[PDB]
Amino acid sequence: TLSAEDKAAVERSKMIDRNLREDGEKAAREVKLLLLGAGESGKSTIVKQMTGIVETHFTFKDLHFKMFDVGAQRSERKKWIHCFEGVTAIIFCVALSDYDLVNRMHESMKLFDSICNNKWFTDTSIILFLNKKDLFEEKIKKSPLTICYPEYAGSNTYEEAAAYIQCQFEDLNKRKDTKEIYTHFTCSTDTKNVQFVFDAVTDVIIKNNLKDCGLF
Amino acid sequence: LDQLRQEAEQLKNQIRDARKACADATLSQITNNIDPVGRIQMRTRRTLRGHLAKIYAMHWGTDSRLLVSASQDGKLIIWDSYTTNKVHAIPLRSSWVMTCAYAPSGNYVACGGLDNICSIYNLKTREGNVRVSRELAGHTGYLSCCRFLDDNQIVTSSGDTTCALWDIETGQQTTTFTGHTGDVMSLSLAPDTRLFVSGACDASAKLWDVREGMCRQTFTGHESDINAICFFPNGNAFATGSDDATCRLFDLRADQELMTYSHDNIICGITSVSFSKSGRLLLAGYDDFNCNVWDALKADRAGVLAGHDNRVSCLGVTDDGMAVATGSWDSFLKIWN
Amino acid sequence: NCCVFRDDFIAKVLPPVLGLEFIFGLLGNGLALWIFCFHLKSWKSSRIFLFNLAVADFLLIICLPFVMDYYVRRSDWKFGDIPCRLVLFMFAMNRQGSIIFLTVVAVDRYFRVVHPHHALNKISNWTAAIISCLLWGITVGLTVHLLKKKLLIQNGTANVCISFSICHTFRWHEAMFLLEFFLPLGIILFCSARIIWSLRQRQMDRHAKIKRAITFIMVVAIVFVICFLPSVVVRIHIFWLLHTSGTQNCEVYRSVDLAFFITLSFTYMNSMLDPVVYYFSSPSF
Amino acid sequence: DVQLVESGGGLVQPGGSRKLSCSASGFAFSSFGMHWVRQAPEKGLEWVAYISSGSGTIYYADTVKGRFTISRDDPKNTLFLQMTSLRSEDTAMYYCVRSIYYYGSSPFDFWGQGTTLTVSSSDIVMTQATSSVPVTPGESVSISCRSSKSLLHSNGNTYLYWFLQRPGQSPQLLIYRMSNLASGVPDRFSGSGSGTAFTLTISRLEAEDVGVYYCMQHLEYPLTFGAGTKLEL
Amino acid sequence: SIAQARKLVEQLKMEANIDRIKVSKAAADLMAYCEAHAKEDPLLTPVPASENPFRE
Ligand SMILES: O=C(O)c1cc(N(Cc2ccsc2)Cc2ccsc2)n[nH]1
Repeated sequence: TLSAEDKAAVERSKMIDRNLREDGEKAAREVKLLLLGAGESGKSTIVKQMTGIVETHFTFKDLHFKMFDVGAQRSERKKWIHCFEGVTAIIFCVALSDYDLVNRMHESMKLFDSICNNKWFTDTSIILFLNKKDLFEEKIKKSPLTICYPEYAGSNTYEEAAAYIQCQFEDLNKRKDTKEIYTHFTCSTDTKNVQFVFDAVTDVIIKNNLKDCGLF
Repeated sequence: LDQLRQEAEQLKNQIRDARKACADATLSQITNNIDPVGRIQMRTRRTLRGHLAKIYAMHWGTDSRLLVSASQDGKLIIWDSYTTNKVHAIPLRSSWVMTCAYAPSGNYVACGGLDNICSIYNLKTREGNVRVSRELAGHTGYLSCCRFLDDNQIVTSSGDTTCALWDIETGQQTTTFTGHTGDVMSLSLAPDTRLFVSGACDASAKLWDVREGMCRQTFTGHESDINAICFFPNGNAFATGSDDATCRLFDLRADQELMTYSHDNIICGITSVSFSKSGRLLLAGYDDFNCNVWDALKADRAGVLAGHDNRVSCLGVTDDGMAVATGSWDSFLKIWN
Repeated sequence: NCCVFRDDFIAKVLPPVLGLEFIFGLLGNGLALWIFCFHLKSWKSSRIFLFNLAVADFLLIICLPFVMDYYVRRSDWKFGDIPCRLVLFMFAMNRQGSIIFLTVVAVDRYFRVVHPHHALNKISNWTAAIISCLLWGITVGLTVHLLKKKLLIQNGTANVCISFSICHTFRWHEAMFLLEFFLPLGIILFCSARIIWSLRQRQMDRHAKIKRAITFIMVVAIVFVICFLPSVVVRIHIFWLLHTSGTQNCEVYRSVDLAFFITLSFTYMNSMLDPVVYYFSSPSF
Repeated sequence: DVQLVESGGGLVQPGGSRKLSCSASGFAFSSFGMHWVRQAPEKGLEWVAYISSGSGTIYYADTVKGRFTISRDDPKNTLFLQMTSLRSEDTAMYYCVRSIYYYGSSPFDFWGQGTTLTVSSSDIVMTQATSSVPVTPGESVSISCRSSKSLLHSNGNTYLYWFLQRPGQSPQLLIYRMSNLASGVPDRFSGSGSGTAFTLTISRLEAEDVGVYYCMQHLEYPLTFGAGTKLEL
Repeated sequence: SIAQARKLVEQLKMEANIDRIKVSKAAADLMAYCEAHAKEDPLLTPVPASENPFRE
């Protein structure tokens, strides 16, 4: 009960539907990461290891990672954050060498608190990177950590980096029953900074698959 | 200096006094004998499938048959509403799209988003495909809305506290309207394409004139951001929707507020508003997955378009007022009637 | 020639447990089907397979009340050829479908936890429906054999409907279901072992959710191996007795035949057990 | 630029076989359905075959059913027509037409150049009463075309196309669906009429208008052309 | 700074010298427009299903 032109139009629509479905299937097999930081906190180095939005694609063990960087957005953060609701992980870059300059560590802690407890990111794991390890050790050799953490009481050695810095950043997630935080120290050249992301993403994907299965 | 402290305050006081002295009555008092519209029942007449992610905007064609929809999956689709067929599916360069528009003549379409660039696509080509006609750049923030004045001009607003009127052929910024203090979240064009209003996260709306490029009136009264705005078909009033769960009707000529549409049971923020062809209904899409229909002249709810499983992100009414299209975050567009 | 006799011990014991299992399975499967059809607005491959298991397990109760007619005259059946022909076929088809879908679910979990990036973990509902239909056809073909021609014994009841009797033969019944208990058991045990070893090796079991998942994974296998096991051993005993060892004497075979059905009794315990093991007791609804 | 160039024509003996190729350059060949249209030596046009986009639909005329084959190769942008068991009535000049079907589209925009083939030794009946019309420049003319069955579908559309063929040239689209004006055509041409009776009017006639005008239907797929009216002087 | 304050005061002075009308007149105009086009609003007054493009 349709004219020839109508049937041709329906055929074209079906072809377009097939193309859309194929593209969606191809795009649903990729890992998406959102990169956040406090500024010049080693973001460029992490990008090197692997206007507005900046997208970086890379491949590891037959997996395609797309990393989105939003450093160039000076506008309000609560009006476009909900766009990144489906991301599978939030890489967070912090510098252990900023505990002396100016206070900056307090700003990083505030940003981490704001992001980690956001309404949308209530189920997305966070991969935390601590940078400038060597410089942090060199500075803590002379300056004490009490300048930034007056309540701290411990010896002034790099062995206390995992204490009162990692613990402080891991103590801000007030919803510990739904999301997990992975922390990994890094430096200028490690070669394992991409393996850690792979392990974290594999754990997140296993959890998602199990939840979808209903086991859950 | 003392000038900014005192002259501005006294001018604001004078504005308040002038506005108060010119309020003889209220719209509710005048429209007391008007018979209520009565219950309004609308049923989903079409449902459009094909998007695989959240839908962030849509626009009706001038002929009230074709529409365009944009989603975060990186596709910009053009639907034929009557039969639900798909006419075009443009793959965007950047998948972070937060707006879309349809040219009045039906040749071009436009889109933009977090990339701070407005892309203009041409549909009527001799090669049979759709290719990027132009890319407009010069905004230092995300672009949140764009409307077509005609085939050769376009106005855009971004999260930079500024609006810009372009010139598609040359690609430069013909004019720049500034004066806000926060992200500009939406704008609407007057019926005669001579004035246009914009609402900002500053919790205020402003009325610019395209020709002279200068602010002419500022309307306040909200208590939070403004996420939508639309003109009254008459061209002498516009309705704004904010994040404090309340719509408002402002009048240009009286330079004041007329009525506020709110309810105790509603606490969520509005995402889009629109009028009906005769201007006797005001449709507003809320964040609780619903979409209410207010009696514009009495502020009495007259119906509910409850058919969505997630936020209602975009809302539109055809040119001839025969259908209402709502697009939600569940990747679905529904055409009621 | 074979015996297929009727004992007085069966009547006092079995009908109670068959009736109780029928009621429990009927109510549980009805609730599960209602939940899946009403509140399961989202459908995925795992959900499709679970729904297929629920349908297959429910299907037994269209005829479970009917076999209950044997209560009155011990070995009694007041129905014609086809009326009893359909019952046995339906029972066998549903029982085989239960095992097939259990194994499919176990393999799906194994692929979802051990190879998390494999493309098979993301398949459109269309492919799941096609696979479900193919498996349904496979079980139907496996369980279709002379539905009506030969299922009657005659003696005190014109139709003493007996399939797994002590009667020497290599026909479909009494012979093939042993593989249906063994091979699926092997697949399920291997899948569960690999799932529970990989999960523990990478130390993701800290969360209580993973502990519950492991507990339920082991449960499923335990339930399978406790329900469908005993009948297989009784059948193996029957096979050994067939070869010499007082052959052609039903007197000894009386107790073995008794064992056969008082053990088949458990075979339908799945109808009420699975309801909670899979559809409920999980953080999905 | 958009162009179609075709080859594979020449002398042939009855009962033989031949192949015709049509190569397209300048447009997205993968999104266009393709028609093969015949034109006898000194007679009107005639539809010979149609192949859809994606090769999901193929249609043949009743006169060449099972005898001709039509295929397309997107990767190299080519269209093939294989002819077997030719007869003396197959001598013609074959064309290669494009058409894209979607709401508001325009079928039959571009026509090929034509390959001449020589062989040695229920349908709607569109009518065109007039055959010759002497006209002087500066005046206005009208051409009338009639159909055997109403061409107004339930959609409200009326499928009726008007083509013009100048001497020694391939036909070019003038009007589609009896109202719309094909892109690039001067505004002088217009079309009107109800179902079963259609007319085309030209207001001011210039030297570059003498030719042959054909009216075609598009309701039932055995497409039929009119006899054709020619303008002289 | 000084430039910002000067711009703000100039804008306010420009905007505070526009003619205004009583709210009652504007309300009457809006009501009259809404009433005049009552018959041309399909959503407000349902149209018969015979002439409804989206019917079914
Ligand atoms: O599921 C089978 O294959 C089957 C069922 C039966 N019966 C019932 C039964 C016995 C132990 S548990 C269930 C006997 C019967 C059934 C219908 S008439 C007579 N035998 N084999």
